[PDB]
Amino acid sequence: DFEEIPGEY
Amino acid sequence: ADCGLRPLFEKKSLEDKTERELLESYI
Amino acid sequence: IVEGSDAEIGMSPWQVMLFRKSPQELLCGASLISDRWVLTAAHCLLYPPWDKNFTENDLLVRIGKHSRTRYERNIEKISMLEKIYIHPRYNWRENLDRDIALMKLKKPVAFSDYIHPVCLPDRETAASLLQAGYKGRVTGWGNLKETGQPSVLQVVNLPIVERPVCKDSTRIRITDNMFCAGYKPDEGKRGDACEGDSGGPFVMKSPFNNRWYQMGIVSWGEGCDRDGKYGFYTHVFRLKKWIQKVIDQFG
Ligand SMILES: CCCNC(=O)[C@@H]1CCCN1C(=O)[C@H](N)C(c1ccccc1)c1ccccc1
Ligand code: NA
Repeated sequence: DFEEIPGEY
Repeated sequence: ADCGLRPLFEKKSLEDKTERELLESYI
Repeated sequence: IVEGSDAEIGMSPWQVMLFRKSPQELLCGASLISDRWVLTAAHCLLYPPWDKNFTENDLLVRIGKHSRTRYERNIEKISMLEKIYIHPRYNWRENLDRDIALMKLKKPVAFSDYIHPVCLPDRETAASLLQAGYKGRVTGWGNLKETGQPSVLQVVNLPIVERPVCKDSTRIRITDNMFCAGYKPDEGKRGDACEGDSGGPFVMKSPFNNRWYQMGIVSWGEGCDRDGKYGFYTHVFRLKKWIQKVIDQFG
């Protein structure tokens, strides 16, 4: 259920 | 250094809702 | 955390989430001890009985968080791992003795209202505060119950337990590198760490200098919040020589 984190990471 | 001092509490002299319970236990 | 409460904003600014890249999931808690070093439990990174052996590239650290699952834009900072250091005498075979690990970050994290390091105890700090009946505070995003998940960081205050009582509650061999905390059945109050809280800090606020010290790391338990059982914590001060050695060598 985790919201996606920026691709930069 | 400034370790262990919270910007939103110690640094402003605000207490969180339960830290007093800790202090009261330090008898 | 079982039988805790929602943390206030900025209440635990040293709290760190260890996040697995794929699958995207909570791995463990951890704590910020400087702008480039994070402390956690060794068993969060290495535990052969469960086929756990993470490398640097498998994980991210997320600092300044409150919500468990949300990406907290403009608040949290996500950092990459440069190197992991597990205590060389970590005993994963038997009892989780020396359950401690350091993680060096690729770049320093900038401190903010939500991100700030906790202090590590010295001998005097340890002697004065690590006493039966004295309460500390444990935080994490782990299960709310043994057998679900919180929306936000959870907190609970728990008293340190007399060593004979800890030993009599368990069949595990206890060492001097461990202490236990929690309420007794007769005390009425409850609370414990649970799955996913591992590696998180047990902190105390010194009444001498009013600073928060990390006295313990969430290490092990038998169930969660079971009557007659206690949570066990890595004794941070007992392992500070190793901590300092690693930071002195590699910082
Ligand atoms: C919130 C704490 C979570 N931390 C964990 O889940 C750890 C990880 C490894 C298992 N673990 C336990 O806490 C066990 N549950 C513990 C146990 C197992 C059986 C009977 C009594 C204690 C144990 C203690 C020492 C060595 C092995 C296992
Ligand atoms: Na208990």
